Amino acid sequence: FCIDLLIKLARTMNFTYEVHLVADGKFGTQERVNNSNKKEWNGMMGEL
Amino acid sequence: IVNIGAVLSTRKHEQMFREAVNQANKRHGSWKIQLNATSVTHKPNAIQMALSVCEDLISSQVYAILVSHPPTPNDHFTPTPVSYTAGFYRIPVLGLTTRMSIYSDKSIHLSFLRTVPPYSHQSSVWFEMMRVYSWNHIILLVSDDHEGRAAQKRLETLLEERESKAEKVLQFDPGTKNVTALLMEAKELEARVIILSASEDDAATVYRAAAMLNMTGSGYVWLVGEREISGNALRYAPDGILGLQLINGKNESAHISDAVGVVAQAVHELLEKENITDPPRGCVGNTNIWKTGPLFKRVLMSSKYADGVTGRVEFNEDGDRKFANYSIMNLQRRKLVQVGIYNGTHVIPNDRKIIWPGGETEKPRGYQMSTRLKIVTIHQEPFV
Amino acid sequence: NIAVMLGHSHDVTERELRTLWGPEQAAGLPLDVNVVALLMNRTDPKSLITHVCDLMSGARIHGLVFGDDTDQEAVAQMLDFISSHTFVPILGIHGGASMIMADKDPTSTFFQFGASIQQQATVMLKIMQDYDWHVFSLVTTIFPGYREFISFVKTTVDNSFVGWDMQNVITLDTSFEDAKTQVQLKKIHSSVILLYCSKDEAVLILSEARSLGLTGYDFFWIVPSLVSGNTELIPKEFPSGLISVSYDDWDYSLEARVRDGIGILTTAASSMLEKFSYIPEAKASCYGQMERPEVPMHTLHPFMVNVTWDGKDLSFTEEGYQVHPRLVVIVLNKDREWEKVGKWENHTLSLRHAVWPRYKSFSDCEPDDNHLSIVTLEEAPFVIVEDIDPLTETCVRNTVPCR
Amino acid sequence: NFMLTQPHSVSESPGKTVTISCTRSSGSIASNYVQWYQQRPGSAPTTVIYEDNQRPSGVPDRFSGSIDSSSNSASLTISGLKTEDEADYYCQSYDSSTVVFGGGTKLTV
Amino acid sequence: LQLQESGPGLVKPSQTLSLTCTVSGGSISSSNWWSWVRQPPGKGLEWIGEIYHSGNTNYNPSLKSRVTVSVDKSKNQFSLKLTSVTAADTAVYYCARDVSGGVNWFDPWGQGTLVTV
Repeated sequence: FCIDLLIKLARTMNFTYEVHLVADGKFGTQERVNNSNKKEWNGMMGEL
Repeated sequence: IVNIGAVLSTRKHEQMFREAVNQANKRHGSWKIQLNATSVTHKPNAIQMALSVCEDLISSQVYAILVSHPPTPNDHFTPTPVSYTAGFYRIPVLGLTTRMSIYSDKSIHLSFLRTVPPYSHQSSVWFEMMRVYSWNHIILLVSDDHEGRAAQKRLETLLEERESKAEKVLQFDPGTKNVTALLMEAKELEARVIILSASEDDAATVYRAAAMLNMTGSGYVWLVGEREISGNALRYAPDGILGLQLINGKNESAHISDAVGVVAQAVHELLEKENITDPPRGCVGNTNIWKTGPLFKRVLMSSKYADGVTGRVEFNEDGDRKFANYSIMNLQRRKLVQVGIYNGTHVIPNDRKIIWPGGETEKPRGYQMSTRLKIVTIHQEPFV
Repeated sequence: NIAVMLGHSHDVTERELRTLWGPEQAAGLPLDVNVVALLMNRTDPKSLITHVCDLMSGARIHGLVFGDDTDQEAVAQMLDFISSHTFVPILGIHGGASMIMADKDPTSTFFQFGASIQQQATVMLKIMQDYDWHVFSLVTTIFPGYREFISFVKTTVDNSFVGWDMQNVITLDTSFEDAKTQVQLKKIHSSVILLYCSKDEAVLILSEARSLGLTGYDFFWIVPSLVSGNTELIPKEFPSGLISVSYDDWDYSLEARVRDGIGILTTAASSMLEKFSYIPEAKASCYGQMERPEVPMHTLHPFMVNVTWDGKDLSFTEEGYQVHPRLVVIVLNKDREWEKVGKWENHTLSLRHAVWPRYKSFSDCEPDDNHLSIVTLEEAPFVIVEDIDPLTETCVRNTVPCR
Repeated sequence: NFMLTQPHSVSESPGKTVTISCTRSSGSIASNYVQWYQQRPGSAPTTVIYEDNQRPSGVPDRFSGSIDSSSNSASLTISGLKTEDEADYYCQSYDSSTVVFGGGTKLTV
Repeated sequence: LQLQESGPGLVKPSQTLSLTCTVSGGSISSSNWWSWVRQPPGKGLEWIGEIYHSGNTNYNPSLKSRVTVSVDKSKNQFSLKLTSVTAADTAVYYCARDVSGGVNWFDPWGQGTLVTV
């Protein structure tokens, strides 16, 4: 589905996609980093 | 009677100060108020300078102190010993040709005034000039000291009022002779401005690195500070840089006259008040400031006298200056040529010409957008 | 090596009791350490310069551990400048050499025992959390560093697991009774206040806000150590119940402080001799001209950035900030005297009073009538007790705390 | 604005090394570049040294340039003197306001 | 590229000289610069000004109010108008343009013109 939508979008708007899959696999939620007390992103969301 | 000592550079400046104070005494009513001035030269050893200045000026029961940068090239040691020694009490010290950001933190120097724009007004005028060309994609390089950090903070808060973000900010460290990662990272972006606030020598190495990366030409405009196009930094530099500078920079006689005029006005205003004491003399036997110490500084902030040599010499809450004047200069095959005037939210370009750093004539728009994306997807059963 | 300098103006510790038995104790083999005594008059610029530069012509080597009793806030910067233009490591324990300053010369070797401004905010937030007050306000006037304080408190409240509510962060600077200040102060309606001022401004603000009614029986003003002052003189404007973190001045003083400083300096010297195996004197002359710019032979900053003595931890950071301060908490009693509730240990608050005793606001405030105690019994689905979670040691959303 | 000082004339044996010096009185000739032109009698001047480290295409390798950086002068060295080298040599420099040319010198064999 | 400078041939005292330096093999409109060089007889050399087809020019601070140089891209020509020229202005005018590079360096040099006021 999403690949077809992206193909239609690239047809309508000029660019050149290069799809690469995420590394971790999790969608991405706020979580405390280890050995600290702060908050940082991760997963697919962290790669934005 | 009252006296107003000072610390000048040369004996000719001392004679000019004597003439200026004589002229000031000739002005106004001069009823029960006489101000005879005293001067002292500089010394190589800072310890000797501090000891001599305290034992000389403090023993004379002065009411103000004037400090100017000595004729020695570079460095900034001019006000620090005098400011620290006279900072024990609350006698105000007036700066003449000392433009540095370290003297803005009132916590460190609790008694220091001057009439010279600091390096933050460079960021303010950068914003003012950018508001009239409508690019709004600023990416800047900041040296990792106290000098560049102040500029970074000044530029950060000003853009927040307009609800805007300035690309990315890099830090290249001081005292280094090899930078390549920062320029490489800045190569791929959608921001054709190279706003830079270096410190003398670092400008040479950053310019060499930029030249070796073939980024100067057909776009990629540059913006720099006053100190980045002076001296050795000028030799290795590409054309088209908007090397903004300051008007009446290396001029002190006019500044001396303005300072003595505003000091006389403040003294006359303060004289009509309640009981007033005198600063202690001796540098040894007194460890207490006089009661109305900060009162003189406070009344000196609210002293306006727009008749000395130049426009409104107004002191803001920080105490640096207000309503300054600049002169936007642009390098054009060497022999810098004036291109525009600035007077505060009223940047008025001249009608000489403009040569952007590509030999073109139209204003280069700062955006490319790269026409390329890096879509990232997550595996799912019925979607991907 | 080393030196000891005192003021003796208000402290009777003098002669030889506080000038002998340095870092010998039972140490293995740090060095052969001697101690030279000194006792100066009232701190003056010329006298300070002359005395320090005279001590330079002599042992010096590791500098002095000067401490004073004056309340002036200008000694620290001048001493930092002196240490900057004469490469001798120097310390500070008492009085003048305790008002920590943020900006300093990069080559300055000057260190202070007192805590900085950023740690005070953390301690204040900790004590505020420990009493379940949460929703607060941040009325602050104009003073250097206030932007840093606001940014730090925002950063701390953001990345937190408990969740604090904050509204009406006032930054009022327009006279003190001209229209805008009145409405800006009237905007506040929650009950706990954090204010950051400079003594006189705080007094004026409290006096003005007393008439408006913000200091009744159910308000808890909180203020950093900058307004606590010298803990001896109190104007007739501070209401009782004025929790304010301040540096310790009653638990331990003088002898322990100088012993710890001498031990720190000796351990730093031992660490320097461990690798470089030489401790060179840097001072050349009190006066003269055309001196060497800098001596990079010895760098004590990375060598003493990790040092412990007598079991306890006394380590510094990138700045002259002690890692583990001995901060305490004080509160204005009903007899106009600072008490000693709480004591900031290693990391826990470890206070004394279980519940807030609800001090009396003033000499004319109305008696409390909206505060009452309730007795319950834990049984049946009507009310059931529980235990606090280990992490985020409170109760999460709705359950009221019952002791 | 400033001036450049050059000697009137020099003479040396052929096949030897001849050093000519161009001095800048004002400021310091250490940052901005300088160039060394040669003009034949009755002919248009020809550049000989540029950037004080490189030579034009086809230029002889005998000519060399150096910067004193101590006495505030630029030195040009010619090796293997020949009769065909009899011409006038000028030092040219540029500043932040204008550009200037040296007085010039002529060598005789 | 080659340069050929031709003057009006009038060297009468108290007049205005206006020569033209044609360029063969080069384009007047470019990113480079073109400048005029003056040489008095039996003396040193001096620079009188530089031209640019894109606008502003910088002649000199000594004679800022007596020299005006103009260009014409249609005829590939650039000419100067030295007004109120004294009889002692007898010199030789050469047209060497510039090198782009990073510093100014005249290459090549034109054959020049001879004027004897």
